[PDB]
Amino acid sequence: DQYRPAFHYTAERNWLNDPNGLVYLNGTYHLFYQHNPFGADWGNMSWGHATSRDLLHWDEQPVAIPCDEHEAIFSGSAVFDQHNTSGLGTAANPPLVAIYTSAYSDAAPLPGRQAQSLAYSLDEGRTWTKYHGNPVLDRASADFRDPKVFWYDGGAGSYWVMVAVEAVQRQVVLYKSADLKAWEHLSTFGPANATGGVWECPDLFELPVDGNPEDNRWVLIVNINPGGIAGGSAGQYFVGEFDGVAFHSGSTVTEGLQKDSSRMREYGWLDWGRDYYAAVSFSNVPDGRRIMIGWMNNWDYARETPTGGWRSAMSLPREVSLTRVDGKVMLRQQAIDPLPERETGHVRLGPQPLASGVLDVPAAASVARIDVELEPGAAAGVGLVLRAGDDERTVLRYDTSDGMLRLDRRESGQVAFHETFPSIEAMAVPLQGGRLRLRVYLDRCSVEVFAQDGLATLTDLVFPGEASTGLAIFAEGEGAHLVVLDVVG
Repeated sequence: DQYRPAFHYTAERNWLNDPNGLVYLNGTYHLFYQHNPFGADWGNMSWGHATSRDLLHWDEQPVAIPCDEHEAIFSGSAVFDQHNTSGLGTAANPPLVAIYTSAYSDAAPLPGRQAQSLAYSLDEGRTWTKYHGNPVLDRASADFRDPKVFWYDGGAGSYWVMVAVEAVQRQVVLYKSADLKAWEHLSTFGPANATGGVWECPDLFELPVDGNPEDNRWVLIVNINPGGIAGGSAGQYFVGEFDGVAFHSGSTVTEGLQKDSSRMREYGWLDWGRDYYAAVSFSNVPDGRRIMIGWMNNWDYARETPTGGWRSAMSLPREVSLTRVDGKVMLRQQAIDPLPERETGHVRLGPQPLASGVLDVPAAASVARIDVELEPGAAAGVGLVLRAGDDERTVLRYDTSDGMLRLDRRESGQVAFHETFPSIEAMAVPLQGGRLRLRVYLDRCSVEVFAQDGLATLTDLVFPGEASTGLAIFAEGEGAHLVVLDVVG
């Protein structure tokens, strides 16, 4: 089990995909997820479930919502219905409610539809019951899915809002309800920005800009498959305002279906790597704190990823916020860190000039957090060599000629299991004060790069050998400096 992540969630056995139902209640974070309880391929979709107190150390639970002969249990969300608006619990014992897509089989009364359904728990997520009146919302569509529900209060009213997709239409549909059961259509958003795949797994939430509670925007999350900047599945976002009925985007670059690929780098990407999909947020987290987690794989090749009895991991969870630099509001995302100082050993390389060539770091690193600050200066390139062994390495390179940071995994290890796997992922990263700050998480099958304190992220799976633990800094040309490198494992 050489690829088992040490600090990313996996099921002990079997397949997972999209995170679902993310909710905090009474001190416990609940992670649900698309899961095949019966094998390592996609199928028999059911909501798996894990719990934690800290978003980092998870206890895998029984399945929460099982498939049956009539329905597979596709993606969705959960809310704490504290005042029992749904009537599914009582005032003294209010329900935790999952809103999920039923994908009906040929045996069901409404075969072939995807429609929205409820399940609920009266014991803080230990046991679950499907609502007898499912489905609660049906558009007679095979592709109406992935409801994300939140409470809204404003001039229009005070009610639950659902954001869901008509996936094939590449649109988000918004609905309201007083009780989670009877829903009324509000509006339809899109298509806009990235549209070269089906839209999936949306979310919609309000965030302050640069910590000013008077200056908020709404963020609409839309996942897409394929059609991502790096090839295959990805997440995008829009920044704007929600009036209680419709979302008004202030960051639309192209309206309608794309006409070509020419504006792709201008769309709002959640990540610039291959393996960050279906990211959505936690409900019921106090004081507006916004936490997301993604499925750390890509539909291009997830089935072939060579992990044996289990398939796929989740990303690190991220705290998401808004920031303005040079007048444009954009998302900032930083991992919730799994490697504290007290528990981990630490190696520092202090400030020094970098010669043209490779500087080895005296630390084997495969389960580690690397913080590095580089001043590229006049050099042509600077970066890190990650997960290096005799015939393997993953190269993270900042190119001063074009200002792009790239992760090249073409020689990273096992890559032949799918022709779409080897790749080089690029993102523009302006220097600040002439410097580049990177926080890089290495786990047994993954690299997560957070650049410039979360302005740009890049998440790629890798499958290196167990002996491929070498770490190095490199420069191409003279003139670069190392400000500091810290590695913790």
